[PDB]
Amino acid sequence: RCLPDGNLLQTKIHNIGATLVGVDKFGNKYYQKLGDTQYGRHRWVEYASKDRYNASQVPAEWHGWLHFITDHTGDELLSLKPKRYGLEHKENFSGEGDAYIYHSKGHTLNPGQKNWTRYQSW
Amino acid sequence: AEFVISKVDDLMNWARTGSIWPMTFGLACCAVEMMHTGAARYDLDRFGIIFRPSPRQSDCMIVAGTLTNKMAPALRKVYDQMPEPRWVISMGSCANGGGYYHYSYSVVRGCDRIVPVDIYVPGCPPTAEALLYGLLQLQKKINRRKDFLHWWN
Amino acid sequence: FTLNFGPQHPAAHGVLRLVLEMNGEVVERAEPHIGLLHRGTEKLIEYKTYLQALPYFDRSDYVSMMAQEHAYSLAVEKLLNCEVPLRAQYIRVLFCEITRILNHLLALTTHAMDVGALTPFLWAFEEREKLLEFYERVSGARMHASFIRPGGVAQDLPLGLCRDIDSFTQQFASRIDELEEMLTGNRIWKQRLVDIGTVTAQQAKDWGFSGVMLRGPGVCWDLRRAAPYDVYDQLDFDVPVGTRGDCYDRYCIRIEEMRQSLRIIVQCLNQMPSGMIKADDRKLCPPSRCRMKLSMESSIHHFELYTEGFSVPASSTYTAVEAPKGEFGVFLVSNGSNRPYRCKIRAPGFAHLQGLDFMSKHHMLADVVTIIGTQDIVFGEV
Amino acid sequence: KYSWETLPKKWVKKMERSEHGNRFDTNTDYLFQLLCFLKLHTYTRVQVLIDICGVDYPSRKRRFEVVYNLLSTRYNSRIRVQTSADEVTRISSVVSLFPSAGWWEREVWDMFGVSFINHPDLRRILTDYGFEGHPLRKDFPLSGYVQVRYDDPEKRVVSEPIEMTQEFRYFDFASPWE
Amino acid sequence: LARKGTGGRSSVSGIVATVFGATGFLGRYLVQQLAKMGSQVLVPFRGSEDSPRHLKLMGDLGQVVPMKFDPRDEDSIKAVMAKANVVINLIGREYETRNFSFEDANHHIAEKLALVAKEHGGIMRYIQVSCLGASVSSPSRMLRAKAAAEEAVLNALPEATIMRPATMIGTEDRILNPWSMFVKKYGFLPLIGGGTTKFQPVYVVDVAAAIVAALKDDGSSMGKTYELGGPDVFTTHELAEIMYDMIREWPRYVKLPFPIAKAMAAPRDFMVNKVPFPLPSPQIFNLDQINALTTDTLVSDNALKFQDLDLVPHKLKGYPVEFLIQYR
Amino acid sequence: VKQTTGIVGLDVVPNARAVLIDLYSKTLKEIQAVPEDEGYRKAVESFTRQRLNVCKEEEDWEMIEKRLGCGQVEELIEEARDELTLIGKMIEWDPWGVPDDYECEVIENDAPIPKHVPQHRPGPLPEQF
Amino acid sequence: AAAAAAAAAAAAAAAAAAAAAAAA
Amino acid sequence: VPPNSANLTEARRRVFDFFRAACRSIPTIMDIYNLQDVVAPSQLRYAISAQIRNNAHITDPKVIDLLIFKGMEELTDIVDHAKQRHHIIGQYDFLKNFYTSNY
Amino acid sequence: IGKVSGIPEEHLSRKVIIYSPARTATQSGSGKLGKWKIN
Amino acid sequence: GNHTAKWMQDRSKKSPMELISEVPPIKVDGRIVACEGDTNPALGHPIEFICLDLNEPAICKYCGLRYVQDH
Amino acid sequence: TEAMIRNKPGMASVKDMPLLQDGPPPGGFAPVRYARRISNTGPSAMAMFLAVSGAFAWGMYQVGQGNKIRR
Amino acid sequence: PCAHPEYLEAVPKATEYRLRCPATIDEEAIVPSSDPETVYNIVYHGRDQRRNRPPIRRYVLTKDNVVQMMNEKKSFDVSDFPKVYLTTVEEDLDTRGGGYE
Amino acid sequence: DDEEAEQLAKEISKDWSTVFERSMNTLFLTEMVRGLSLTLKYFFDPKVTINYPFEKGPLSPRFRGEHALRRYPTGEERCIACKLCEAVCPAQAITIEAEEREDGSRRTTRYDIDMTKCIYCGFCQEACPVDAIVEGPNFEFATETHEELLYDKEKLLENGDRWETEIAENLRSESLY
Ligand SMILES: CCCCCCCCCCCCCCCCCC(=O)O[C@@H](COC(=O)CCCCCCCCCCCCCCC)COP(=O)(O)OCCN
Ligand SMILES: NC(=O)C1=CN([C@@H]2O[C@H](COP(=O)(O)OP(=O)(O)OC[C@H]3O[C@@H](n4cnc5c(N)ncnc54)[C@H](OP(=O)(O)O)[C@@H]3O)[C@@H](O)[C@H]2O)C=CC1
Ligand code: SF4
Ligand code: SF4
Ligand code: SF4
Ligand SMILES: [Zn+2]
Repeated sequence: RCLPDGNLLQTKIHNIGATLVGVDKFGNKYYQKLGDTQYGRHRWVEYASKDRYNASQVPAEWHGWLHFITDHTGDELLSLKPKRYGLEHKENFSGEGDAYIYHSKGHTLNPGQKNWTRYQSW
Repeated sequence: AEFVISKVDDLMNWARTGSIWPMTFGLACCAVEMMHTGAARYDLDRFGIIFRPSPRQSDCMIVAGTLTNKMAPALRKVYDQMPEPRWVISMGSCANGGGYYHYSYSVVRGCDRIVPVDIYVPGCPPTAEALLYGLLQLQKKINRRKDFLHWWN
Repeated sequence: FTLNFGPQHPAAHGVLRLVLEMNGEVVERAEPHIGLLHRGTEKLIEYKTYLQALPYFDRSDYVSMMAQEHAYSLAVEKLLNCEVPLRAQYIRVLFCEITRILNHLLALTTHAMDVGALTPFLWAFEEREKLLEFYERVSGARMHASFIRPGGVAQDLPLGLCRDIDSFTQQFASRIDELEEMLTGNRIWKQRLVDIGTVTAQQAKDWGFSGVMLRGPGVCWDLRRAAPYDVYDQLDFDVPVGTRGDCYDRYCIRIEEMRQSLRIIVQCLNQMPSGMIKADDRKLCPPSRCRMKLSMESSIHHFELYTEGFSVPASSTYTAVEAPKGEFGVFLVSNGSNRPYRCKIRAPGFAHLQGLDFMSKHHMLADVVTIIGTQDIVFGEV
Repeated sequence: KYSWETLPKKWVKKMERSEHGNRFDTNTDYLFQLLCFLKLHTYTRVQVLIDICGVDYPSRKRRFEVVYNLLSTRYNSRIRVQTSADEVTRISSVVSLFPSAGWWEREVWDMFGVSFINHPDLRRILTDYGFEGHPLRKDFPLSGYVQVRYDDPEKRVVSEPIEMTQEFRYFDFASPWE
Repeated sequence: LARKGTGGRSSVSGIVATVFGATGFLGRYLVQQLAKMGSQVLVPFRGSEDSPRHLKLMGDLGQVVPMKFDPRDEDSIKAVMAKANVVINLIGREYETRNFSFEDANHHIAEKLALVAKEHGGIMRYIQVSCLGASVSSPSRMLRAKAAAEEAVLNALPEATIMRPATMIGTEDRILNPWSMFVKKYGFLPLIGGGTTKFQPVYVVDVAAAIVAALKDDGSSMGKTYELGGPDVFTTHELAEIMYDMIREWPRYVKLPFPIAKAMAAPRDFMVNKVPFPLPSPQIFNLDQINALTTDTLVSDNALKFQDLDLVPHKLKGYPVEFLIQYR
Repeated sequence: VKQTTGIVGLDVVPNARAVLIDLYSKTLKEIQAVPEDEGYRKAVESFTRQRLNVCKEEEDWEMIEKRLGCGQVEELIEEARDELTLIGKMIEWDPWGVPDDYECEVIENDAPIPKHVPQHRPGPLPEQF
Repeated sequence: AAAAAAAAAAAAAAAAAAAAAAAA
Repeated sequence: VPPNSANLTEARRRVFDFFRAACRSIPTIMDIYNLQDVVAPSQLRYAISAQIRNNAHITDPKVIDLLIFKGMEELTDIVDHAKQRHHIIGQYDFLKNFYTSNY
Repeated sequence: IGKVSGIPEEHLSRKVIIYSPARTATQSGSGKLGKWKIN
Repeated sequence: GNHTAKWMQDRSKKSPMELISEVPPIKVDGRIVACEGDTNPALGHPIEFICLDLNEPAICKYCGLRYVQDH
Repeated sequence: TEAMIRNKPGMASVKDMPLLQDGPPPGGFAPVRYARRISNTGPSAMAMFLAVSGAFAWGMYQVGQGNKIRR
Repeated sequence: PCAHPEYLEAVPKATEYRLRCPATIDEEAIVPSSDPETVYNIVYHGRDQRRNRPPIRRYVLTKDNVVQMMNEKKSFDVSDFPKVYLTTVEEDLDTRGGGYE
Repeated sequence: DDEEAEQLAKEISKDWSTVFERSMNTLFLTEMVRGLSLTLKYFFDPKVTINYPFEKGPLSPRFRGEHALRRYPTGEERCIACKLCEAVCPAQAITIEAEEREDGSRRTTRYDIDMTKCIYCGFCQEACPVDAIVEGPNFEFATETHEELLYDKEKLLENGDRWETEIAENLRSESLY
């Protein structure tokens, strides 16, 4: 706890009756409080980064279960993530310095700024 | 030491990130999605965001919908009368970039042509949570300000 | 005395830029300024195929999305002669009517928030965020569900959508009652609305109102009873028609039209035939993913329907449905090619917002936002 | 159709259709006179100008085709009187009959350029204020001529310079064999 | 340069500039010229990321790339000038700040950017911007520093253009905007030295148009210290006469002898002493700006003027001063 | 006895039959000024004669409506007065007759339209009562 | 001002459907 | 306004009418947009006349009608504060091309 | 009708080519011929 | 590769060309194969029938998978 | 195709294809209310006036007795 | 004492609603594409709708034809007139079904 | 007429113990206290709100969010460069350039979706023959700068490999439609 400075207190006021369904690699604890009441508020995630958290830290294995699109906890879709090309999440580093943010291939901030001139000069 | 400066920046940023009232230039549907992001389910009054109806006192300006070439001067005139610690959020494809109407003669190719933008909520009809996450990214942009440390150079 | 009455509350009426020529507090003329939301829709559609043209329609009226896709689809089936199944018609109405509810839930309580009642807005928007759990579930996007395609409808309902629409319709009479108990009885409401923007029927006809502003005045004219364009000739529902024409009749209609739309939803649910979802004519309806991959002749059509298009034959028709705003009709001249040719979009709000000039004459300046309320003026269509 | 028997033959001058909504492609001179008929008539009572659709055929000689739609709330029928007026032919305005025609004709003049006779307040409704050019024509390029608008040292002002953008990619989907 | 376009705002001009002083009053016009004639601009900012936000527009999607850099730390200046062929230098101060002294902000930086551009062989044109009359033995320590900056940018890097703009007028300037908001001391304008100063202001748009014109020029304008003077050689009092024409106010000047001013600006000159508090940027009364105000050397001599750039400056009446209307 | 027309603005007229007789006699008298061999005059004469006849025969407004199945007598008066306006207008800018060239191209496209498309259905016949 | 004031009196609420309730 | 231009004479008459209108309206133009100091009335009259003369070779009457209509539109949007002022101040050999582009 | 058309001056001195697009050599089908286009 | 050096600047994750050139060719029985996609004929590419008359493996154009006769 | 996408092992014929899609359960849904059921079971016109008048009749007597005690 | 006649008891908070989350395939839908009679009988020109239409018959009327028609139209007897769309208003509170649809 | 309409609409409620009923409703707010009572019932009822970052709104496998170029289980980008999505795109966001790679099988040298110039209508997901381009349910990719929002040629749309675990699930559950 010790955060009376966030809405994280609203999540920690949840979890009082909720059951913990799995926890992904990053530490985000995925909770479920069904049966009681208030559909739409019976699946959430405790981000395990009580500060500096934001959305999109929820990996794709769980981002289904947590938006109610599926009923497969990330401990069940982890047997379906492709091993050959599977890639870990990236938290959406939007703005947090260059080389973390994404860059196109001509942005002059991207190492290896490609030239698009279709004609090959002499 | 510098620690006092670090904490006074943390405090200023906590203020400007807690109470960030946007002048919601709700043009078009992304204003209907913004109204859903102001509605009961995804509260914006929870995060402090209070939709101001006037440009005079507003920390932000969530331009949404198709910025028309005729509503470009009005958007600029509204942006020029916000108090200096202001930010702009582009919500929807039509507001952030050219969008469905990139090649329309009457549509500016993204408000990035009129006002300087700080967070582009992506998705042409952004989910109400997506605009909410765009605002939770504007909150990060505040938390990376440290204006006092820069005033001390 | 000229006053540049702009958008009082932004994010509700976005680009409203009236220029009121007042007389003290009495308005002498209201001159609306259009074009602030004039995206090049009636030009951009001439440049794209009949499939690429459909997403503009959900973006024409932003509070009642699928009604315009349903008005466009019925204008590229009027030409194509593309007979759609019974299930496509029933889904198409169950969503045109869910859209009537999605619009009246907004255009009532956004109006009721301009008048001043703050809570009906948020209750109706919880209801709308329940109906967008249907839009978003059946197509994908909560608002712009490019779902009512020309032939039939994009793709079948998920296997749990009628149960959820039922579990919503059971609890929706109560929400209308609350929106009604909070606004209909109030003396601060009636006072703010009775004898406001009264439109004699000759005026609602002259100015081509043709909506909930043509049934306020008492003209019994609903293009679901006049020109039944779907199962509407099978579905039972009573069109509420006002007797005075004041903005308090149009509100009472929009709050009854939100119950008859509930009747139509419950009927479309209780009688939805298990048939094909799109027209069997695979040269107007892209074949399913399963078929185009397995069948070579389906793959060719999936290629020439997602690149070339229909090439609907040469004609010119005005297909008008009863969108929530009013008679939304899309006059679709069609050169033989795969791209439309001057897909003109008659959109109510271009004819209604004309009415603001005579509706709000001699009304007080604070009424000029109530008029804009009951006209359901959404500037995407204007 | 009853409307064609009573109507003076000269008024339905050029054309007449019989499906997809019936139309009386008339002449521009007999238009508001033809719109006077079909309204204020006992057996043809339209009273409702639904729409005024400018349509531009560049390959014609009378380029535009001002398609007046008309609903008849009484007899439950819809007639589409049309016209044909090129870029410099002022066409009769029917704002005097159906006052809804005001904004529709402002839009027809704005988009196309078919000025309307004795139409009070015939002023560009949709396009920008300083807009030169008529968009919904055919020869008007999609991206517009000078229609980019950006902020600049002329502070608080968005200029209107010549336009430059990612080139609109026109795809030649149209296949032979129609 | 390798220009592939027609006008700008999507064209290319082969000028991937790094306008070192872009987040400043001169910088916003120069960046707009360079990025409206369609060329990349690598605007480097010093502190708050809100500094170059007004420059993310006026350039089309990466034509203006604001970058972070520390003025005293190299290996970051080299990173800002990594992909660049033009390097303009607008980094200058009119007031000493407790952290950066006059030399460490006017001379010891311009020399540093000059050296780290020399090392990064490929900077075709390096423009160096310093005030007019910034010659050694000038009273104002700002002009002595700005003269040493010219001498060190030419030595350490020859064929490097040097604009010499005189006090630049325009919106958000440091010459007229302090006088107004001091006319808001009830029309009381304290023209110092009695308005005997003779200085040639210039519309900042035209200083920018000259800074870009030495880029679009040929091999010439290299190592040739221009003097972007402007028209209508004025006097401080006479220039103030034109302000009161725009802002509706009645001329109510006073004369201040130079000792009185230098005593009134004796505070805010303990900048190096008052460590635990930064002073509020002396706007009108600046002991160094006053030392410059004394001698009217701010006049264009027979050195290169706008005429040697096919360019003629705008006047100082009408639009090039119409930013004062916002004070009426 | 009629309380009110549901339509707003169309005020209930007590003397419906009398003003209807007046208007239809005026119409029959004024239509004489158009050439006889014009479809407009045959139509006006025929329906004005039918409505004037049924208005003279029946007495109550309700029976006028019931036999003459054309809505309400207030809307009927609106129609008759608008018809008088049209006949007094048609006298001016006389469009009667056909000029020699008279090129009128009747165009018929018979493509069937799908049933589930807005098709203006006829509506109830005058057996509504 | 002689402008027509909005008289908040009217006829009592009676839901007025169309005649097609039972048999069109 | 009906196109009474059944001949170049009526069209020219209404051209002179529009010219007199614009000239007699120049006062408000100079007032609302503040050109009474940058531009002289002689110069604004010069510009209006150079406009009406630049398009004087129009043997078509209806084209002149439409030109006068566009001009009245421009004026009415300049008289009122519909358009701004920084354009009104602006509204008022082969080798040197070859060196710039290929077009 | 060039001046009333609002087209800017610099785009009415343009030099066009009024061709008729030949048949796409790849496909032997004449369903796109006879449609003259300004170029 | 060089084509893959135009869109991928990572150069640490194996290039898709190698990811498909390192999967072994699939033995089969007849002279024609299906390669409907991954496994589910509705989640793979349109079915592409490949000929195995040659001795070398015949790649599936859409998926890169390789098939050999296995006589 | 369309007989290889909807298999239903057996079926001997192109009809009797699976055809399992969403719809109302057998027997439809429950009868959904749409009318306005606003219960007017509150205090009547009287009982509200007589509670107010009764409170005035007794409570003002109590104000009087309290004024007597205070005096 | 309010809008709660044992009918608002249908409350908005559902708590058991979308019990089967959408992307969970408990039942695999089928969504028929084509009618069974049109699977192995793919003759199209009979089923065609785009192109299976009568051609446009645009024939000219000259003055002779229309004067012939005007002389042929002897009288406008009833049933040569367009029928009126008769629609009257009628007050009804909740009688359709009893408020239950 | 409005004068007589008023006289009659006030002579309808003109019988004692009905004038009293209406007087009491005006004298003591009755309709308004039914507004306050409903408002109170909602003041005490549970709140339909969602503390967003920790729990998010319900979606569906058909939800259209961040576009992702899928891959075949064995690497090999699924995107053969047919350009059908570049053709079907209403906003023309996708720019595809194709080159026969050295392996010989066609692939896109440039597959850049411009998300800002993109309407998220899912036409690309439908048009693509092999399901190469799909919309991942991400929808949370608000970017500080516009240039990042233009999704590069097959490199950032190649981040769908992270979202494949959810995209493969949504496709396995939607393919029945
Ligand atoms: C049942 C208990 C009611 C308690 C209500 C508490 C509400 C408090 C919070 C505020 C409520 C909302 C405020 C609304 C403001 C507008 C109120 C208003 O003015 O309403 C009407 C007037 O209402 C009032 O003035 C209410 C004040 C009540 C005071 C006492 C009334 C008579 C008391 C009789 C006493 C009987 C016994 C005395 C002798 C024995 C105005 O008339 P109209 O235009 O609405 O309609 C008729 C037009 N001619
Ligand atoms: N203003 C005038 O009237 C005149 C000015 N000039 C010269 O023109 C140039 C630009 O003028 P203007 O823009 O108005 O000047 P400013 O004083 O407004 O500063 C402009 C730029 O200089 C940067 N800068 C200044 N000092 C430092 C420092 N120590 N470290 C890093 N960056 C620094 C500023 O960064 P930041 O914004 O972060 O502080 C800003 O980007 C200067 O060389 C100036 O002396 C010429 C004639 C007179
Ligand atoms: S970007 Fe899309 S959702 Fe947003 S306003 Fe434009 S069309 Fe509407
Ligand atoms: S959803 Fe796909 S096809 Fe549609 S605009 Fe976006 S990228 Fe293009
Ligand atoms: S994403 Fe699909 S449509 Fe686009 S090139 Fe790849 S396979 Fe073709
Ligand atoms: Zn394969």
